[PDB]
Amino acid sequence: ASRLLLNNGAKMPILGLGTWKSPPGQVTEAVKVAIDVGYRHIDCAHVYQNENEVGVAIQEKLREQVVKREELFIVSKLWCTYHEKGLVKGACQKTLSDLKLDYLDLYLIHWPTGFKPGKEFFPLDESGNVVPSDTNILDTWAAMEELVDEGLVKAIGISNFNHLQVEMILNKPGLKYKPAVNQIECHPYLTQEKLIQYCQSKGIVVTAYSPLGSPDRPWAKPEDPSLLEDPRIKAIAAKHNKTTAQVLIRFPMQRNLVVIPKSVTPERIAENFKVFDFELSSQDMTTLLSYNRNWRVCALLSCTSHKDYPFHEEF
Ligand SMILES: NC(=O)c1ccc[n+]([C@@H]2O[C@H](COP(=O)([O-])OP(=O)(O)OC[C@H]3O[C@@H](n4cnc5c(N)ncnc54)[C@H](OP(=O)(O)O)[C@@H]3O)[C@@H](O)[C@H]2O)c1
Ligand SMILES: O=C(O)Cc1ccccc1O
Repeated sequence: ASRLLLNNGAKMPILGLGTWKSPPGQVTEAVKVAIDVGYRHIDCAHVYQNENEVGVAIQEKLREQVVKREELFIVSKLWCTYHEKGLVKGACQKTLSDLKLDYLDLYLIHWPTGFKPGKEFFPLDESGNVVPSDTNILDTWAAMEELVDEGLVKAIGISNFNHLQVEMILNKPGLKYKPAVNQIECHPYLTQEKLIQYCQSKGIVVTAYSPLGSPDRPWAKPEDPSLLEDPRIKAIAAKHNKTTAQVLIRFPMQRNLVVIPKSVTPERIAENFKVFDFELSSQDMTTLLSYNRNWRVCALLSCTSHKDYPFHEEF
């Protein structure tokens, strides 16, 4: 069941189900199976274009008395086109209506980069590059703070923020709510030891996304590395009578991180849950950390020139 304590007093399930790339015609079933198997944490976002169909699953399990609403921990994220002051509440309410809830447990700023408002998720000019908003991180944070005061979200957080951008929020004049969570990419090829040590020293919980290396990302190449097929990680799995996927989900848990693997496959959803009944040794852990290559799945390469692009700093 286990769970980590956030700085608002709530408890967050250390395992959750991810839904980026989960088709609208498969995800309702995937979330229904997850909840049956014992998942109590769903990771969502407006930009995934499937929050209505995730919502259908959640409502069905609530009607069925499988879970009560307080048992679930539902996360969504504010997309970059909604960073302006007067648009943050509207974006939150559209996500709440699609999911058919009256509050979210955790709401994140998806990326620190603000885009020009519009229907397009990545708005372009006549030259073909992304158009930025003139908004900043601190104003967007003040808008996220008033959602807490209004009762729409219980906790607020951030995603893909480097340590200097988190610093900016922690040092903000009149800061009312600290970020509860920083959701970042993390796996054996991108171990993030400095950003994790920094967040954990300030009482911010880390969530690890793309824990299996995201083999189904639409920009995948044949000569890219594959975590699931790494012989060295295959060896560690075989020693424990577990799968490679189970080892990759266990690894962040023993670093005190929340982990959110995605699957629409009922047998893999079940497999990803059976991770609470074994331990990686400190030797296994230190070996898995040594596999760091500084390789990113999610690099937001179209915004490399944005004033708030997060990945120019070391951590
Ligand atoms: N904050 C952000 O900016 C951000 C960015 C990226 C990701 N995330 C979140 O983190 C979640 C997880 O990361 P991700 O979706 O990039 O990738 P992932 O969880 O690392 O991997 C998903 C892929 O692995 C496959 N898989 C799942 N279980 C497996 C198993 N036991 N054996 C073999 N293959 C397995 C899935 O296939 P099937 O589905 O076909 O089973 C799918 O192809 C996302 O869905 C999203 O919720 C957030
Ligand atoms: O940031 C994420 O969660 C992954 C994602 C989803 C849709 C478009 C771009 C993109 O990087």
